[PDB]
Amino acid sequence: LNALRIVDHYVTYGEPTVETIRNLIYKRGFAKVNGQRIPIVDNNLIDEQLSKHNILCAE
Amino acid sequence: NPTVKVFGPTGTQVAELPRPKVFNVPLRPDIINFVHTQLRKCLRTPYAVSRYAGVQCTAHSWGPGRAVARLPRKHGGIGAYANFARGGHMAHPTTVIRRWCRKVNLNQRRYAVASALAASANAALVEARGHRIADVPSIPLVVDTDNVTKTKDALAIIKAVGVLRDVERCKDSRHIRAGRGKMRNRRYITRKGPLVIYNTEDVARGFRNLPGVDLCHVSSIRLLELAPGSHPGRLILWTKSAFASLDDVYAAKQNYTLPRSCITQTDIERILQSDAVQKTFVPKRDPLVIERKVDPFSSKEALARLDPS
Amino acid sequence: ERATEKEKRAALVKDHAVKSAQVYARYYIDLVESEKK
Amino acid sequence: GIDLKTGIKKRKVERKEPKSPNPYIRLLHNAFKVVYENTGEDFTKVLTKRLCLSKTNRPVLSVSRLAHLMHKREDKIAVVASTVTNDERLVTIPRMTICALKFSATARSRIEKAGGRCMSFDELLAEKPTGDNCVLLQGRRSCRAVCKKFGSPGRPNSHVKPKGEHKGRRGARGRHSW
Amino acid sequence: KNHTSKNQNRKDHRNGIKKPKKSAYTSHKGMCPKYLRNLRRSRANDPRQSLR
Amino acid sequence: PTRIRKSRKRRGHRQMGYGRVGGHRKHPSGRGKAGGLQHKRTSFDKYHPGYFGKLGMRNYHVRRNIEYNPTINIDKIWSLIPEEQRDGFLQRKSTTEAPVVDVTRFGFFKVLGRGSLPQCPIIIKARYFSSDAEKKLREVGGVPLLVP
RNA sequence: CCACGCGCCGCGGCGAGCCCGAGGGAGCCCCCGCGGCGGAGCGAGCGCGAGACGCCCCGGGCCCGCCAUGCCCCUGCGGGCG
Repeated sequence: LNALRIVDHYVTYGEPTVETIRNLIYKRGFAKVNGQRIPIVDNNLIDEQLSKHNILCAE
Repeated sequence: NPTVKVFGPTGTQVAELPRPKVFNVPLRPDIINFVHTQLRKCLRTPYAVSRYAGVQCTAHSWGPGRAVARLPRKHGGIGAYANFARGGHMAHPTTVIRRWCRKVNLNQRRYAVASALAASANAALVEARGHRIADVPSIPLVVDTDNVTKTKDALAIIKAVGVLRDVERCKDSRHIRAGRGKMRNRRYITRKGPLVIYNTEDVARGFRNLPGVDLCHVSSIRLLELAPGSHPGRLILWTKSAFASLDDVYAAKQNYTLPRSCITQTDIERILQSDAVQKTFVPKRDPLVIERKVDPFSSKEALARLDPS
Repeated sequence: ERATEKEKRAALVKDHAVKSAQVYARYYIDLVESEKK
Repeated sequence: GIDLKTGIKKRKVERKEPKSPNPYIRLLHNAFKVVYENTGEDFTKVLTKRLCLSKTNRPVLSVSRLAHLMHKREDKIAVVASTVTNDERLVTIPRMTICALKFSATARSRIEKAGGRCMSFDELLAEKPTGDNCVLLQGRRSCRAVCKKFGSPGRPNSHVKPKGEHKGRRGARGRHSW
Repeated sequence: KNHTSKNQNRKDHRNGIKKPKKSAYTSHKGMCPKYLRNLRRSRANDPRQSLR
Repeated sequence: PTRIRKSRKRRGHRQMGYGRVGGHRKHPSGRGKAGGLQHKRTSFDKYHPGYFGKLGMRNYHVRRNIEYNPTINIDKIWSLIPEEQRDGFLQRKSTTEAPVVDVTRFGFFKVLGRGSLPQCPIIIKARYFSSDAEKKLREVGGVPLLVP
């Protein structure tokens, strides 16, 4: 939050609602697998990279 | 160890000779092309322009105030003594002090002629070089040709060992070349045909006027003859004496050991299919599925993959 | 065998999802209710 | 416009293929790469890059250095990516199995007389492609005369010899003579 | 312009701000000779000793 | 080859790699290594220590053959011994008929002791020997002898 | 542009070696063919003169010369050992 205030002129910020998070994760969400932008179209890709963290599915 | 066949003038197998070690030498196109390029430059004749060319006339700059360019001008006012001036010296005149000849180490020159000889014994390289060898019965071709002094005798021997189509490819190929080469005493171009190598036999008179046929002695095998155009693969008609003495010429190099044979692409492929490498090979993890993005909310089937419920 | 593992894993993620989607939905609804109470 | 000039620091040049016109060196590099792709053994990852190296990067390894290096491990097959050379200084060479890109004739005779086997990279691929019972050895890269003169001579902490004859007092006879 | 320091800090931070390298921190340059002789004497005994 | 040279890739570029602000000009910094103590002083200091000045005694004529001092290390003395003879000499050890090497015949006037010598006693003949040469040879059982 | 000299890089041959020098050989691209350069350095010179490690790289340690210094002793402003 101290770093964000230095860059305030360049950015806009706010607390996101769960529906806003869902729409970003579903409609615009793309993974970073092997430094590639891989579209998140299934719960399998999330399981593959985040099963260690217990983030098996999109929910 | 393989033994090559020796054919008679009639074209029938007469006797067998063991294969010389030179043919086993690794085929190095890169070395044969490097040695070919430097040796052909050595044969070059020096050219240059005259030192006095374009500096014989008397020209000094007119200078400023005359409304003319400052280049040196003759008494008439005609531009002179400049690259851009008609009747003027070259900016950098061609000079005879150029190093026309390049240098090759004896080992590298010997390596190139050994590799060119090995390419001659490879049937594929000879056909690829454009020689017609389908009729020829064995590569390398060794013939017990006695002293042939008549072209007609030589033609008969070459018809009976299958080299006739190559001799006719070169006879029917004689044409006036293109360019100013004609005016420069290089008017006609013919194809290159078989190379006769001979030892202790007078075969030169018989094959000398045959078209495209070139002759060489076993003591002085020439690379430019062995690899025409830097391309190795010469159809070589060896006499029985010449082939027999090839292993004696290689001994005559006081301290030269023929390069040691190496694997081929086919050998590398066979090893890559051998059981030992296959046993070492481990199967890879299955790849990732990229799948182009679709709106999840667009259809219930799309939504189900991200949200099953 | 890899295809069999992939089919088995896919079901486990789908099952986790059919349960989590409902568990998490209660958490979001409860959060609104808890602040209100 | 995207800002790709921040935490990103350019690209590096690593030779991924051998510049060697020799057909043999290309044949082995492609083979060792095929083994590396199918089995990612790190011995093969290095060998693939040791065949792509330059002559200067690939220094000579004598049969004297190889004897010292394999002193505790006679059974292991030395794998050298350059030329193995004889050392007339070492009167007796021990039996050793060495695989190289080339062995000098004097070296090859000595290893065979010792009872050791001079292997070749093709032979190594056929017997031990992954590199079992094999040590990847290297000669001293900074042994070249060119490497000794690299640097700025005449700088106080340089400690490097000047390239020419020079033969004068100023700058040479100590820090004060500058 | 007699003098400008503009752009100088952009050039310095383009591929610079580089650390002084290791073996500079543990260099014996400027260390007391008597300490350095003691170090060599101590090192030349048993496991640390590197002579035959 | 002219065809593979970079100059033939600068056609159409005008200055030809020499710069618009300052183009190629005839001898801009002067001819040869001039300005060594003045404007090129920085280069001579940074890369040429000892270029300027006089260092030591001057011999009006050096006798090259008189100052020719070829040298041999104790490690290479046994290589002069041919391989067929070398193995037999080494195996038999021997002091009654030890191998005898005259390094002067092989072209070396002084023996030095860079490496190590095999245990076989060997008689070495030279015009001069180092201190280590004598010590290592004597320890092996060999004799350092002078040669006329 | 070419010649020549220097620096660096890549590649080919060979390897503690390497080398179409001039030349010679009935001999043209073939064969034979010295210096030189490298393999030892350092010191004004007199002169003296390297092993201890070490995949590599670097750093340390040690050894050689130059420069001191302390002992010991031979064949002695000489040798050795620090």
